[PDB]
Amino acid sequence: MKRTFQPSTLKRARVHGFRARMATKNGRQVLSRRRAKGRKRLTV
Amino acid sequence: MQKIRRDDEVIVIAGKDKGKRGKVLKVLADDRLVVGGVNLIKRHTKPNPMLGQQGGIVEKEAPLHVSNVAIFNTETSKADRVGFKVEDGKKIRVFKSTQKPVQ
RNA sequence: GAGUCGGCAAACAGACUUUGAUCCGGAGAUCUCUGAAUGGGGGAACCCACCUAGGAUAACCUAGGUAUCUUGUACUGAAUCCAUAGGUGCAAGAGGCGAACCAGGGGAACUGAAACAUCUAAGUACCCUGAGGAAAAGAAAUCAACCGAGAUUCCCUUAGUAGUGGCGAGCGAACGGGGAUUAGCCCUUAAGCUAUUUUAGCGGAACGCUCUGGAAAGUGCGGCCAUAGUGGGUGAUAGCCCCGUACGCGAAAGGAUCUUUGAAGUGAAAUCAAGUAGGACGGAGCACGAGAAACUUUGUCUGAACAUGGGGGGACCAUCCUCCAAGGCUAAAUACUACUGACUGACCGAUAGUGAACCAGUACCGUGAGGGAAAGGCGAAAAGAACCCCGGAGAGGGGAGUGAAAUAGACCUGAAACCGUAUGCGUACAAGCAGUGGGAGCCUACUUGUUAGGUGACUGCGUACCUUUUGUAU
RNA sequence: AACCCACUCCCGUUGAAAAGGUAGGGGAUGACUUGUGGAUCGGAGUGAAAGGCUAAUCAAGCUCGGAGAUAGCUGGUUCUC
RNA sequence: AGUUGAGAAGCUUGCUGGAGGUAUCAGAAGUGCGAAUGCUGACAUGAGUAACGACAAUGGGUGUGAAAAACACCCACGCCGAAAGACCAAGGGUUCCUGCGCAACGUUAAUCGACGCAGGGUUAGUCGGUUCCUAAGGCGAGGCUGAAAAGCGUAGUCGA
Repeated sequence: MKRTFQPSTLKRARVHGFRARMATKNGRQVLSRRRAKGRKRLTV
Repeated sequence: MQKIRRDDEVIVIAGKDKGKRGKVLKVLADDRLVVGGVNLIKRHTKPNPMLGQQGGIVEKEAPLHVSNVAIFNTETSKADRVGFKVEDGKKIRVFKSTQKPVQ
């Protein structure tokens, strides 16, 4: 039956994208923390 | 600058073939020297592809370390350390036993 | 200064020799799109543009400009007569990121108290805002007792002492001594001033025969160096084979640090103090939980004397002592390490040491924040197996060759559990923690039988180990 | 009848499936079903109300810090005489 | 394997191994495992046992090949046909097509493949996007409000 994940690219970018994280103040701290660990991606 | 150049004539100390008078062909960058005539190796190689041949066993020289050969003197006819004690326009390679410049 | 075209790794094509080719250091030029991202927008690495001066053919290209806020500065001018708001044009600055350090704003709970409300934990964790290479603090309305000491900051004692505390758990000073460091000055505002090292390099001393070995640095036998003899690495153990190790020279050019020096700030450099001191309720900070509670603070409400005054000396009062509050400025001793460089280890040696010696914050697991592994070693050197035979024209083997050695063959050593193949002896009428005491026979060796080893028919006694418990074969 | 839902029996339970299947059932022009896009969040939302749902987790999620929380309670504690 | 001590343990040798080892006596300890439903790799018993994923059926021939129940072609049977057929939207990301292969994968074998290596292959004034305009909703110069972060919102400019 209906599993709990139905994919879409327009909903993914507006919630978890870069311009969404960079807009707020918590999200810019999510960027610096995830960058300074050294991850390859930063924008899932 | 380096004791041993391409165009020399040396002798081999402390190897398979010690005392063999030789002459340097190729100097590698990991202090290993291909001396012309000594340290012979034989390579089982397949006959070459794409319109080539090799057949079988073909000799060549395997390099040896730079701390094994030395510059040969031809005035005592034995191995001699070299040096750069003459520098007036250029560092001249000079034997330390006789203070005479190499050629 | 003679080889070179980065690393994981072959065959092509070529550049310069004796110097500027690789290669190392200084300075410049280019520097696509994203990102504070800043011409307007966006789903980060995309779309649509204007303006100006030039060039270009019904289709464009160069070159700059074009964000908001602060300050200033022009021009401009609403209701409104004046003239402020407001609007444009220009100049200068800021914005973002970074491990810890410092000062402020806000500030928990678990837990202790063998429960728990005061109290502890604790003004600690965390969250914001500033600034600096340090910050803050500092030049007496301070402490001492009738003796005196003269800024602050930091370490050692006074002392776990006086105090404080459901007088419980606990929290805890100062005075005085010893040290480190050794300056004081005054108006942002009456009337202000606020010469050496460093990034590149270069020279750098002293050994010969003889054995064994695949290979000598080792066995022998002698000599030499020394301001450099416990380094690295070379076919095995090297002061004298190779790179290095003690001193000097520096350096076109930059950098920094002390100087002269330039401006300006670094700033040497004048007074002083009104809604101020005090007061009354309400809170904080003082070691100090309304306590006889001094003192500093400020949210509400009030309010002085003019340095003939003032305020301090732990309720309070008289006498003595000691300092000038309501304006400012300051080096040094001090705290810290994301980043370097040397060095050092009674530190680790691939289940240790970083999560990470290996292409690791990767693979993978998550819608996300986030979590997060496993993975080293052939040889001195690829000399990495030409050639033959079986096989699917393969996989895998059997030779042959290299090598000191292939049971070092794509890999040092190579154990245990687990699985096999040979050889010996015992087991198809015999009941159980599978062993122990006696013991026939057979086997293989040695003098040949106690010289020893391996099996064990038969037979007597025999209900594993740990933990909990008054006791467990249980 | 499509379509949405889940009343009964049997099979399945190491399932084909971390909730299905084959037979039968109820609504089926509306207090309907549904596609795309948005809004509401942790002592806080939503709820024709069952303490139900909020990413297979819910009498108060998930993750990182305080934090090696506290345990008069269980389990274990290694060579000889 | 032998041998020596009350014991922890010591000592001498046969083979493998191929470069390091430590009398003696003192120090410094990450100093000795069978057990924690201990932790991480290896290997067992169950056991060559259950299963091999819908009860829409396949049977011959010819071919290739080292080898055909499953591959290709042929002939004949079956099954869906308001889907087991065609096509747009999401989503995926080269799975499409052709040479070469078959160790691994595919619940068996494979000469076959959505599997390996090497090439190839998507053509727009009109079809969908972008460009123009807006709904819910978002952000929001100036502006009010707030310890700080920030909250709300006018002009405006994004959002099918």
